[PDB]
Order: sequence, then C-alpha cells, then structure tokens
Amino acid sequence: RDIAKGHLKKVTEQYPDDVEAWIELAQILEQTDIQGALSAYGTATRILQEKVQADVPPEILNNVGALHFRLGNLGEAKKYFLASLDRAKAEAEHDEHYYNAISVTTSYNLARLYEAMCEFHEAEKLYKNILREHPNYVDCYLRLGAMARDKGNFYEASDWFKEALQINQDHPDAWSLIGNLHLAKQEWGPGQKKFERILKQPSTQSDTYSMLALGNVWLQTLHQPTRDREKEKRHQDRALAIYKQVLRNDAKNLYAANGIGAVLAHKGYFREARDVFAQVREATADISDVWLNLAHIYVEQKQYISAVQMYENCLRKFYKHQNTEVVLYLARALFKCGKLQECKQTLLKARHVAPSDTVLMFNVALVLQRLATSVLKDEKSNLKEVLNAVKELELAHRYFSYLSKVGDKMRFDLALAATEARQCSDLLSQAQYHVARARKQDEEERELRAKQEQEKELL
Amino acid sequence: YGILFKQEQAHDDAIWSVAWGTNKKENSETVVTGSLDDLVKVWKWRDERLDLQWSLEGHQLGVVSVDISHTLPIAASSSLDAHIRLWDLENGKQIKSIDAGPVDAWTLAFSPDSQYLATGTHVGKVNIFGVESGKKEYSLDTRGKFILSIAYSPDGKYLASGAIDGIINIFDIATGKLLHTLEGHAMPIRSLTFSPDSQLLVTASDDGYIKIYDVQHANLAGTLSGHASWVLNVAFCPDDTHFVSSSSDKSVKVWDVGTRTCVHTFFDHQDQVWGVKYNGNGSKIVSVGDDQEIHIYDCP
Amino acid sequence: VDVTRDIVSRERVWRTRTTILQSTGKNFSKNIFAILQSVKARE
Amino acid sequence: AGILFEDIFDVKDIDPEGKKFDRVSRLHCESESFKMDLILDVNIQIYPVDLGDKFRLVIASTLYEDGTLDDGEYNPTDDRPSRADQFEYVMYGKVYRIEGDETSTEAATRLSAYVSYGGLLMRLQGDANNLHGFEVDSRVYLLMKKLAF
Repeated sequence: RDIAKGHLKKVTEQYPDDVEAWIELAQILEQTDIQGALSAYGTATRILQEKVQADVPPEILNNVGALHFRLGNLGEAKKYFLASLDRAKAEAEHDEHYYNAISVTTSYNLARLYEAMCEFHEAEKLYKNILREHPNYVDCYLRLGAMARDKGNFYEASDWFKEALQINQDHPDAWSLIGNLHLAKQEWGPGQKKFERILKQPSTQSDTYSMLALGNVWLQTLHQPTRDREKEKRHQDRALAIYKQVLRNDAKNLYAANGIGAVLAHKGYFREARDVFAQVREATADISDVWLNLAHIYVEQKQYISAVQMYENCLRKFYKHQNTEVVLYLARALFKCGKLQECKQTLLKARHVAPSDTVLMFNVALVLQRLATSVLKDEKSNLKEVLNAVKELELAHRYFSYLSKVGDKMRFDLALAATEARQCSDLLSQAQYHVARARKQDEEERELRAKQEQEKELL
Repeated sequence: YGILFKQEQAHDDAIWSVAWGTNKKENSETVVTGSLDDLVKVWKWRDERLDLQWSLEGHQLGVVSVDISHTLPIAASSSLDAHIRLWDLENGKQIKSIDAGPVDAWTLAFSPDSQYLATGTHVGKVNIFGVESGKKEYSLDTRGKFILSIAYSPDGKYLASGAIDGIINIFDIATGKLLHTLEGHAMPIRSLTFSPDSQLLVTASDDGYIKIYDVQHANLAGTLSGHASWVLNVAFCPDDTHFVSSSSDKSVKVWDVGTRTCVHTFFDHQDQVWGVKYNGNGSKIVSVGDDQEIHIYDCP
Repeated sequence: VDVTRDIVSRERVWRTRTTILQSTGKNFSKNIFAILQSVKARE
Repeated sequence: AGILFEDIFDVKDIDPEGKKFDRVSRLHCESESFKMDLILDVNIQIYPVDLGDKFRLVIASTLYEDGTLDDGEYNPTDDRPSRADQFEYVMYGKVYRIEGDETSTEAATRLSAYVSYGGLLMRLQGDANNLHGFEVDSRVYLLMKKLAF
C-alpha cells in the first residue's frame, strides 16, 4: 500500500487529464482517515461531468454514502443511498457488472442505516426485501435477529441465529453469535466451553475472538470464597496461560492485557495493576471495561475523588442513565459528608429504575444509619437535624424489619441485620438524649438574642 | 411547533414527573411537579408564564409521581418513603399522609371519578386505596414481580398495569377483575396511559418500540419505532390527534397516533426528559427531566 | 447461486472482529511481558 | 508521588493574535477528560508542534520517583532515577498567581493557575477540584510528551 500511496501522491500534483486517479486515492484511504476518502470522492464526483454528460455510477455514490454512514451525516448518507439505488436501477444493460448486486449492497447499507436511524420497521422491511430475493445471504438474516434481539433474547433472534449457522456452519460470525446467545444467562458457565470449542479446529485457527471468549468465561468463575481450596488459583493460572498464549501470537491485542490486569488485580497487585492497565487505557480508553477496572484501582486506594468521575464518564454513553452496577461500585468506602448524603441521592436514582434489588435497599439503610450515628453520637449540632434524624432512623428500622422477610439475597444471607437493629436501638436512646440538648441550645439562643436586643435598646 | 416558555433551574434536584391539568377546575392553569429535592412546587401557569404558587414539603424521599385530580382541584404526591401524602392546590396544605408501609409505595393513579387511588405493590399486586379514606379498600390479586406503571382510563372503563417484564395486566375497575394479560413486551414497562377515547393503549417499554395495543379486543394495533433510548413518559393530546413520548436520550418526539409518524421533535433538553404532559387543549406540552428545566412546548 | 460470489468478490471489509481486538497503534509485549515475568519472579 | 496534575490535551489553535516572537508561540490547548483550558508557551524552535497533536502534560512538584523535594539547582552529574526520562519537553517554573471565581460567601468552583517558567507563561484554567496541589510561590515542572496515537 505504501508504493500505491506514493504513486497516488505523484499522480495527484500533475494533471494529465486525471479521471480515475482520485478513485484509486479514495480506495486506499478507506482504512485510513475517513475524511481523505470523502474528499477524494467529492472531487471525483465532479470530474466525471466535464468529458461528457454521464451520470455518476452508483458504486461511487454508494461507497461515499457508506463512508458517511459511519459518520454523523446519517441523512446525507441516506440521500446518497437512495440516489445510488435510483442510478443502479437505471442500469438495465449492465448485466456484466451486475447492477443487481450493487442495488443489493446499497439497500443492505440503507437498512443498516435505518436500523441505526431509530427506524427498525423500515430496516426490517428492507432486510426482508433482500431475503425474499436471495435467501443465501447471511448478514441481512443476522441483523434481523439482532433487531428482534433488542426486544428479548428468546424471540426470533435465537432462532434466526441458529438457522443462519445451520445454513453456514463455516461462518465464524454466526457461530460466535451463537456463543453470544449463551451470555445472557450465565447458568451455562462451565458448559459454554463445549459450544465455544466447536470451531477451534486448526482450519479456523488462529481465532483470537473465541480464545478471548474462553478467557472471559474462565475469568467469570472468579470472585468466589473457594480460593483457599486451590481451585481459583488454578483458574487464574489457566486464564493467565490463555492470555499469555494470545499475547505471544498477538502483542497488540488489548483485551489480553485487560484480562491480565484483571487477574493481577485479583492476585492482589493493585499497585501493579495501574501499570498494566495503563497501556490499555493509552491505546483506546473508550471501552466500557477499562473505565471500571481502573476506577476499581482508584476506589481501592482511598481515592473516591478519582473514581466517581470515572463512573460518571462510563454513564455518559447514550444507553442508560442509572445503572445498578456502576452505583454499586460507586459507594465502597465513602464516609465524607459529600459522599454520604449525595450517595443517598445516587442510590435513590438507581433504585428508581428497579427497586426490586435487595442490595440497594440494604445500602440505603446502612448510609442512613451512618448519617444518624454521625449526627446523634458526637453532636451537639443543629436542632432541626436532630428532628430529621429520628425520622430517618425510623425509616431505616422499617427497612430492617422488611429486609428480614425476603427469601433470596445477594448470594449471602442477611441474617446479620441483628447488629443493625441493636445499633439503631442505641441510636434511638442517644437521640432521645440529644433532643434535650437541642432544647438547651434553643434556650441558649433565646437568651442570646434577648441580651443582644437589650444592647440595641441602649443604643 | 416550537418552545414557548423555558424555565431554567426549575428545581434543585432532578425532576422525575410532571402534572398539569386538563379540565377547568383550577388545574390546567397550575403545574404540579415532583422532584428528588423533596420540593412539591405548585407552579401556576398564569399570564402564559410559569409562576410558583405553592412550595409543599414533607416527603422524606424524592417525589416519584405527581398527578392532578380530574374532577377536583386537589393533588397528591407519593414517594418511596411509603408515605403517600395528599395535598390541596386551593390552600397549599396537606390533607393526609397514607403510610403505605413499609416500602410498598409507587406511582399514583388518580381515578377519573376522583374517588380511588391505585398504588403499585412490591408483591406484584395493585393496591387500590381510597382518596378520602386512606385505608386499603381492595387489592388486585395479580401477583408476579412488581407494578411499574398504573393508569386510569379517562372515562373509567379499563385499567392497565406495566410489569418489570413487559406484562400488561388489563383490569376492570367496574368489577375489579383481570380481563386480559397482554404480554407483547419482555422489557420493563416504564409508563403508560389511556387514549382519550379509551380505545388505544400505548406502552413505553425499554426496547424503544411504541407498541400501541388495543383494549377492546386485546390486540396489537401496530409496532411503532420510537427513539434509541428507553421511552420514559408518554401522554396523549387531549383532542386525541397526537401523542408525545419522553425517552432517555434528550429527545422529545411527538409521534402521530394515526399515521405512526414523528410530527416534530425537540432537542432543547441537555439531559434526559423524565416527564411530558399536555395542556387542556393540547397546544402547550410541559416537560421536565434531569436537566431540572421545565420547557413549555407550543404546537398550535 | 451466483448472487453470493457476485457480491463477496467486489465488496471490501475494512474492519472485522479481530481488528477491534488489536490497538490501531503499535503496543508490543516487550513492555507487558516484562512486568508479567517480574511479578512472577517475586512470588 | 508529587503529581499535582495529570491529563491529556490536544492542540486547537496557535498564536490566534499573530505570532509575536520567533521561537515561542501560544498553545490554546484543551483537555479531553477534566475539560480544562491551557495557554502553554513552548519553544517552537527546538520542539515544534502542529494543530491536532495530543500530549500528556503532567505538572509534578519533583522529578524523582521517591519524591525527595530537591532544593533546586543544576546538577547534571546525578545518577538517581528521573521522571524526565520519558518526556521530550520538560520545564521548570514557579506558579505566581492562583485566580478563581471566589465570592464573599461560597468557595470558588473554578481556579486558574498562573505559572511562569522563567518567562514562559501557562494558565491551567478549569474546575477548582484538581488544582488543590497548586499554592502561590512554589516550584513546579511541566513534563509533557507528544503522543504518537
């Protein structure tokens, strides 16, 4: 490609009546910066009208619209695709160049765009129009399942993906999508190894995708209290071997180092996890996983100042606003004033979208208790706050009574709420003691204002 | 089709719901909003301007739902504090506080007759409390996961319920019995409302599709592609010609109830919109959200 | 049918699954495996 | 540690008011994460920079990893580890003004560190949260490295 680029740089300056030179310019720059190819097609579109009045072939408008499809010019790319379809339809005599295939690919990109233009009805219609004329096509039949998969992972998505594999078992994309199906329900933890090892035959080898799927599914087995049984150490070693193997054959793969940092953090090297995660961050930090793995290291070293922002940024994406896992990771060792009262605000924001989780209902009570003990033990503070703390403690006690009746828990029984009840009892006693102090401060301020008013009367 | 009023910093904390009147009983001119700052602000939309009339407090936790009685100028506000407090827009005072304990308190549902108040229950049932009683009159025995949305029909003939897994439960407020169970969604239903004629039922699930079903024969009237994020709030135009849709992507699309086409879209909100509601005539479209800015959208 | 070979032979796939895995830059394992072995030597 | 600030930036405009000198130019750069302004002045002659280039600016109170707080004097004959080994442009200055949007009642929310590297000025304007390590009359470094990306 370097010699071709140099040759294009030579043909660009001079003008020996260049017509297709810019076409070759853009054909290489599609992998590189997407604006160079757009510029080349922009100039190539107008260079085809001086020799004769010949309409632009649909293949160039189609490719420029494809270039714009990745960009924010969704409407402009839509116009390009529609005009390409119009032009390709006019090719009644270009049976050798197969205008039909050109229309098929243009419509494929157009349906991909409509699926991306918040219009899945038109995307379904267009992809079906491709199906009705060419059932031997895979990508349309695979995107249809993706569309049905948004509503749920048990609808026609799970059926179409397997029908697409059954028609082409040598399609790595379809088989990987098959493995992706089992990811919704992780009950297939150990058993997904088999279905992920179907196309691990040497003919398909080497495939980094499936190997990293194995590494992930092997990492998921971690975070268990059975490590002392020499079971999770072996799992760490196996996954580490997988990551080393995918590292030797591919040193530039970021996910291998991502997992290596994950396990090393699991090995207790957080001081040494930042260095490994640094290369992954510097390569491309716009992946949802790194913002959290790094925030874990920051929140581990008593740096919530550098962890809350990382959790906010991952939520800046247009997929949700209140995720449960991010907020769960948000409150780890928060004890400061701006990290308790506000922590309640974010906890309530999270529970608003799905209150059915027990961990939220337990953490809200814990932070309520922390504030109450933080205002009813060593304070001697404002009075209205002593009035509100008893209400907060009563709500916490009601949640203590309610949480005890729930059957299932966070893979750990909550029978240890008794100490919380005793804590709230002695907190009630301390509150009934400190309300008298509140009244004493009230009479103190009253006599202070009186002894100031007398001086003002003197003046 | 544009924006008339722009209330900057309408609240200290994010607004999760908005209530505006439709009748002439001193409700269409006053806007009641509920935010997470424990401020039940009674805004009076007087002189085509959003002016504050009352500032009601008392809720321990942030307001989750606000609605204005259809045949009555009073209002009420619920929260997750299990203390559903009734209010009055005639005096800015509290009528009562239904202690829907211990945690069993969700969005409100004013009856069209303004005599019953439906509230979701964590056990999956729908408790129907009395407005002037406060005691649990009768509970719908349709268990499951949880009630995420409850809506009363304008003329009081049906009642639907949004579950956590896309389960519409068509009840009968005329007899208190489950008639249909529409399960066309697998996503948690955020909110829903009845058509002004009680014939169409829009569902705001977390799939981005506005699947408008029918209530008379419990069938789907058409799948409408909504926004890219989750549709949070949805309301019908009082004259019954269009319906707005609030999503989680700073987009206020006004979809057509007849042609299933977006007739206009607003992008004035910097954050996600949580509440959208019409005026008494359907020209002004009030909106709230995490931006904490009340936008009044005029569509003549 | 010929429609299959008619499209896969003229199209161009600039990005696929594996492309997403490697960084667009040059980050070799010399600065990675070094620490990966140092951590193992201390243990 | 001594890392008083750490963040990636990108160049967006050079000498908007016309290049005054011949070896120094204004770099009206912007951040990528903390969203902070930057008016650094680098020696364009020895260390050329063009628009769109990104670099990892790190204001550090010392050049040693252990952080021994050097007195401040040119002592090239030194075998101790130095953080400058992985930076192509390092400077040494002394912050002289920390302006902010303070009021009579509520604390400031956005500060502005003004540091002078012996003549080369630099304003690190942004929020008042990450500028806690800057105090008037204190020595600091720059430690910037251009990113190949």
